[PDB]
Amino acid sequence: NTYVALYKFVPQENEDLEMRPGDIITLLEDSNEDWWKGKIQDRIGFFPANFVQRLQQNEKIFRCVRTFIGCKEQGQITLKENQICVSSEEEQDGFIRVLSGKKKGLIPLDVLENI
Repeated sequence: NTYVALYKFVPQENEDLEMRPGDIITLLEDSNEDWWKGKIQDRIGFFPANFVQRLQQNEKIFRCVRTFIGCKEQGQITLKENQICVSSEEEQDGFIRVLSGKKKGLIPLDVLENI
């Protein structure tokens, strides 16, 4: 059961697991609503539950290299530079359908960096 960090998390106590946007978390315990326990590479600790997004099968992680304001009537998304998104789909006409939190929509390939 894996997740992707959407936002950084800076440890305040030793048991906190530092996160950077784009990190793949393996979930150990969904302890409470606020703080989950998990694993990034070899390290383990606690991280904010509300800063991660569930990774589904075949989904690839992307970083926006540039802010993109999309045409809502063309089903396009709006994401800011450094924001994380995911897609399991293929490109069409230079755009790909991505998911970033609750936002779902099309975004050009050239706005995305593969991480």
